[PDB]
Amino acid sequence: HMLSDEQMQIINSLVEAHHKTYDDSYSDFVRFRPPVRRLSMLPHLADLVSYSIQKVIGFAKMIPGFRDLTAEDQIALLKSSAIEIIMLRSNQSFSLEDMSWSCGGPDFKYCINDVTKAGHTLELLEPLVKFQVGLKKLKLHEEEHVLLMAICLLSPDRPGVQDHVRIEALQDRLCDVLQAYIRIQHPGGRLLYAKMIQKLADLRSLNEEHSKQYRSLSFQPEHSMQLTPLVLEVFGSEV
Amino acid sequence: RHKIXXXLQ
Ligand SMILES: C=C1/C(=C\C=C2/CCC[C@]3(C)[C@@H]([C@H](C)CCCC(C)(C)O)CC[C@@H]23)C[C@@H](O)C[C@@H]1O
Repeated sequence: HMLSDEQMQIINSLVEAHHKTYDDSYSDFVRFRPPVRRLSMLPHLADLVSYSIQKVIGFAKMIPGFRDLTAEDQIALLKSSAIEIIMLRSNQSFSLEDMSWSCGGPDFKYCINDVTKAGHTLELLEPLVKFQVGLKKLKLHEEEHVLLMAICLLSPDRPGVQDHVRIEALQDRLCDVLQAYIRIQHPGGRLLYAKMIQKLADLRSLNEEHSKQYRSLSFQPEHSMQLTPLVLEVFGSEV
Repeated sequence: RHKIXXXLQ
């Protein structure tokens, strides 16, 4: 078999959508508040996350058929999934030789001790590194990484989603585009789809832990004041 | 006050 003219247009669009929303140069990073080596890294990492939340919103709008759900469904899927997409998209900067995200600048290389200086503990960070090293080891193609993000975003089993029936449909349409792609275009990926679905379930566990840890950070005015309006709105409890 | 999330529009 092969991919259909319609599934490939999904692939091309998702890929260009990721190309437009993910700057390989990382040059927008100097416009963030600097990184500093309690919670010296919070302003810089809050800035970094707030930026990539904006990118993920841009990615979503270009996912085939996202632009056609209720604006409320769009926001519910974006709020609940943003932190998982960010963890996903970030694999692109995680080098395994360094066990950090090196972002085109030594001021922008984030080791685990950096993220502790932004409020988080190993109960989150160590499962998170293991996720990224497991995901990097899967040596995904670009279309798989990008398909995996769109499938992650289009989960209908998140708090707030209304038209579950339809979100289910479009996510299923991408699961099958992906599954076809791996069968047809990836030599030696006879099990790879299943490895990717497990990575989605990983993401939920870390989302849970981040949420738990974020809530603790965001309930102290000392630290919430260092976040951004976009971060507070998205990772926040307000319905 | 006022959701950033119409950065949908
Ligand atoms: C973002 C992206 C990048 C790295 C993601 C990282 C590295 C630093 C530490 C991060 C940001 C984790 C932190 C636990 C996030 C904490 C957020 C907060 C402190 C506000 O609760 C989550 C993802 C990790 C760089 C580039 O990949 C853009 C991408 O998009």
